[PDB]
Amino acid sequence: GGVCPNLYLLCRRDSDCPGACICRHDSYCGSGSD
Amino acid sequence: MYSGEDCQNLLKPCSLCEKRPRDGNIIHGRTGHLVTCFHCARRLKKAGASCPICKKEIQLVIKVFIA
Ligand SMILES: [Zn+2]
Ligand SMILES: [Zn+2]
Repeated sequence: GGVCPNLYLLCRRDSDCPGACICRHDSYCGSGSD
Repeated sequence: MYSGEDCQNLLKPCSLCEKRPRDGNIIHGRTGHLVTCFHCARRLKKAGASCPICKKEIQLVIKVFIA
């Protein structure tokens, strides 16, 4: 369930996107697992 | 607001449209290729085409914006 409301943003690192989410190089923030 | 010239090949807009940025990225597993706009990426798999770069199967597409 790890999603954030503004997960649709280009991020450079995990700390580059709000909420408890991680950042992928493919410009996706979040980890939908759990 | 990008600042790295090596990246200029990645920073190109949608190549099919050039009317809008490259906000269509294709996720396959744990990686994804930024190649077109969101609308084109959706249309691409509807046409039966896989990632244009690595041809790995397109699980999903994400809509990127600075909003
Ligand atoms: Zn790919
Ligand atoms: Zn397009």
